Amino acid sequence: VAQLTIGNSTITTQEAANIIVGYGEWPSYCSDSDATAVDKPTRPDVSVNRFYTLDTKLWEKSSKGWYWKFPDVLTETGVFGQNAQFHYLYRSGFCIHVQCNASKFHQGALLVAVLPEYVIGTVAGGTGTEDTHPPYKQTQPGADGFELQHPYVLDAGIPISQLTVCPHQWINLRTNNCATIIVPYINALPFDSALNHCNFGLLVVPISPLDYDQGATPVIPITITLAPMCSEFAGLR
Amino acid sequence: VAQLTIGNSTITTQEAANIIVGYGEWPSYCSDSDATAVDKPTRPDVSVNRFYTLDTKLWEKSSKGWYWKFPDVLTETGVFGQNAQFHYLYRSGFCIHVQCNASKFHQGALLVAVLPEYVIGTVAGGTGTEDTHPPYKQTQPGADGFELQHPYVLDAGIPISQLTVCPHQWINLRTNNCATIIVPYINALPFDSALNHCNFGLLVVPISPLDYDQGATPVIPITITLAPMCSEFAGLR
Amino acid sequence: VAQLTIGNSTITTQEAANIIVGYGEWPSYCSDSDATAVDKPTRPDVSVNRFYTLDTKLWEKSSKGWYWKFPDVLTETGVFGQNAQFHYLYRSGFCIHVQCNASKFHQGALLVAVLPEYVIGTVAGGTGTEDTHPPYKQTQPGADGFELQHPYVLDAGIPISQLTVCPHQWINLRTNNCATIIVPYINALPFDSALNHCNFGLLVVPISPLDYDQGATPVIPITITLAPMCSEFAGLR
Amino acid sequence: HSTAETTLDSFFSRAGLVGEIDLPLKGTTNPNGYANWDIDITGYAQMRRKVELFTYMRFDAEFTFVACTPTGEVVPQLLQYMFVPPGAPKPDSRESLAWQTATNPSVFVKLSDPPAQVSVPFMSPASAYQWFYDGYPTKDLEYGAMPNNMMGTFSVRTVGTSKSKYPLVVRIYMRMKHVRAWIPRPMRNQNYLFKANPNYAGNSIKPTGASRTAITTL
Amino acid sequence: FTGSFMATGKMLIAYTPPGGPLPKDRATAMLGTHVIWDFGLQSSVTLVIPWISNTHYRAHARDGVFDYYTTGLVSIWYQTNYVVPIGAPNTAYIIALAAAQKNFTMKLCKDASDILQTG
Repeated sequence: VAQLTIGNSTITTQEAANIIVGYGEWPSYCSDSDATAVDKPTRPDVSVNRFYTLDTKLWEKSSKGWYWKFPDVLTETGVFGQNAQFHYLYRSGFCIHVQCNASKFHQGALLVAVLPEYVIGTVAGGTGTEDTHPPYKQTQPGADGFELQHPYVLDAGIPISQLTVCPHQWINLRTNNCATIIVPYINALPFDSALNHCNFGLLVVPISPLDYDQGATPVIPITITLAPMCSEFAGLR
Repeated sequence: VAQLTIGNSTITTQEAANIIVGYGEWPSYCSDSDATAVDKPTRPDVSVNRFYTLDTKLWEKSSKGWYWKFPDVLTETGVFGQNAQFHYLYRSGFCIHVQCNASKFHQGALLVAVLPEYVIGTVAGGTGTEDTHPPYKQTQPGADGFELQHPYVLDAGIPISQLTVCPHQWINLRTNNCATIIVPYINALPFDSALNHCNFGLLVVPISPLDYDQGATPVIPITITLAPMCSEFAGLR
Repeated sequence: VAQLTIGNSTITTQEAANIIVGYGEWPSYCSDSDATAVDKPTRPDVSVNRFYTLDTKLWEKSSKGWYWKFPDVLTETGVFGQNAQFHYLYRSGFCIHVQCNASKFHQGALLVAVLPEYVIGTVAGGTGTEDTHPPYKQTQPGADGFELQHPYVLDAGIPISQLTVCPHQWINLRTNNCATIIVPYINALPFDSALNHCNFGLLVVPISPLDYDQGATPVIPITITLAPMCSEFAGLR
Repeated sequence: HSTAETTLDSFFSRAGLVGEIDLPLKGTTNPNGYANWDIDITGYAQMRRKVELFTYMRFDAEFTFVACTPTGEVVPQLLQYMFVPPGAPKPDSRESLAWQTATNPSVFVKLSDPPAQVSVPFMSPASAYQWFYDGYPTKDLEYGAMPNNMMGTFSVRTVGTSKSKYPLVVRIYMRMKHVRAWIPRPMRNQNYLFKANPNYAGNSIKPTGASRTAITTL
Repeated sequence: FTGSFMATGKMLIAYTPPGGPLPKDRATAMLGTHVIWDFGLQSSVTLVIPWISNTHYRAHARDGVFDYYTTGLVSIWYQTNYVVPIGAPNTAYIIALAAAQKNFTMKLCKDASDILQTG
């Protein structure tokens, strides 16, 4: 055990569990011979790139699962949400860290994976004849996130049973509590909009339900801490 | 003359008559880079591979001929029938030895050949309009074997006059009495079922009828002794 | 922690607790200049020598103790019980492994020792005047074993308080859970009968009774796994 | 500083009394002026428990014969002691031809002559005498029966065609020598009931040793 | 195993090659290719299926289907019971994860699906 720091942010975390570098690539920058070599894109290092610790969600027996969108989650938050908004283009890598705090008397298993272009699909009326498009509160939940309503198909008509095909990591209470994931910038373009397009979405679902005997804390706090890697911006407004 | 031994089995046989190594190949094993390189197929050496001496059949003037199926004949017999049954796959070579015991006053000639995929065809009703399929007692006679009913066409619509095209050997009473044949594993696959598929069938037919003057023993004992070569098995049950 | 394998048997066991090599000798084979140098005794390696995992016995507060006989326990079980029966002579060493699975909230202490020529003595009527000889279900319990009825004298008129004089090992729940013992072939003869003579008997008795507060699992599974070492056989039948 | 006394041989030396033959004149006991004694080393009470400390053993026995009349008197009478090895036939009568079978060692001595004394080897066809056998010989009454532990029989009788003129009493002592033992085991803590098996009294199961009131009082 | 950390016990996992019928009981399955799993020691365990081959052709109804027959079987028995101290749930779940080795292969593209693009 030891604590790492990035500016004014200091998190207490375990030595170095197995990290998952999504798709074997490290969030790097973008060279000079690109599309916009004129408007030299300024890369934040100071405060912009540090440890943000989102409002902890409480695991319950009935919990269905949660998901956040990127970069949406932060475009609201602090000095990073500052850049994302008053800037024309954005490319950024991510270090995501998820941890639970539970006694050796709780049981559960959370799959935690990242899914590019996570496009939500609602119920469509029920009988299948209403072309209802997911709201804005469902498409970009912010930093509070949003709860799945049909985990089995990941609110989008895809088996979750196959989500492992994405950069994932498991959190089995009886073995580990913290899971870490490095995500590179993934998109069909070098740069893009930070407010219109959500390159990906963080998924965390209880595959084995939370359980405990009466008397033990009934809710397990899940704490998501995340940090931007090699983040770049272009065209101030 | 001398006697050879393979474990607890000791047969008294002639020095070394001409042996017939069917198709010029020697019953060998199967290398590691195959279909099942994981389930390392155990190769019996101890008791499994020795001299089995089947219930001697008695040659008569009226005898039509006999045939056994392989590996069927042994899947009933001893510790080899042990492996063949409680195992998933099988490949094995064979040394077959056939001998008669007759006075220099008997006459006859037995063709002894081996025929891969010996598929029995019954009479089909008689007039040719009944699609009757050979029984199980006719398709896999065991260690007692079975008698041909239409030797001329080898109970299958093929001239016997042309059986010599198969690994064969002759047994003319006035010259020899013992015939020997080495058979390699022959099949469209590396391994196969030992109870469902009979890779081949041993054929022994009187081409020149048995004969003798009244007073000489009227039946000539034919003794089939056989031994498994480089036999392998895989997937115990 | 790690898992060892012997053929098709794979047990999950702790790294390498202290093993007890009974009487300081290792189960070895028997040289050529013996009593039967002719009938070269075949030594099983393949399947015959592997991990057998007997029907787990359930520890209780009231449990008196258990015992199995050797080689009796296995002469019923699998391909080893195969050899022991249809063979005239037998000599074999043993690796015995005993493990419990209990929470750090259970308490107990099992002495686990091996005793050569364990001869059972019943009660003898009660008053001491009936010459009743122990049954066959008591003399050779099989793989289910049998329960002591007078642990203190080990159902044989001997203090258990002195059983430690035999190859033993302790299993104190608050320190260890697995005990291991290597046993060499011990008998007044090189070879002997596998069905008539039980060279020894495995003993496992609760010296400190099992205990726990209401609510914790009330029975502690004791799992005996054992493997034959340098086992030999002679004279097939 | 020396530990010679705690050796096996030291422990088992000493010639103990293991047999006593009665050859009365008028009597119900051995009416034919002769007797057959199958060698039992348990004859010395104390013995059984001492040997039953080990599973296997091996040794030679030195036998010494002491004969006199019931009052311990010495008289001019000659005697024949015959040792019938195991497998040899014991005499059914005072005139059985066994008495003359050369293959049955016999020794003669007058009561006046000092004690007779001979050594007998490790008989057993097995590598060692074994006090415990957990099986049967190829619920039963043959359980724990290792027969290959027989040492033989000792047949005693007055010499001569006719009964002796005196009432006689022979005592057999046995010193065990050259002892080797294997696999030690729990000291019998319960009373013995039979010469064959280890059966005990399931009612009268007593605590190995003296008990007390509390575990805090001495 | 996703149960409480305090739980312990053993599970016997046995594989019965194609043809071999599901073992009658634990003991008979104990003689087959098996693995004793103590989730008290290791929370995970991986079993390898030596081989499976969908090669044996079948023309049943009137629709020819290149089927298995190699239905290898995987049985799982409670070697010991589930043991737990007061305070821990008396039930736990397990998750099966499968994949094929690097020696896997496929032949004959055959587009087939129940899900299709609707009108």
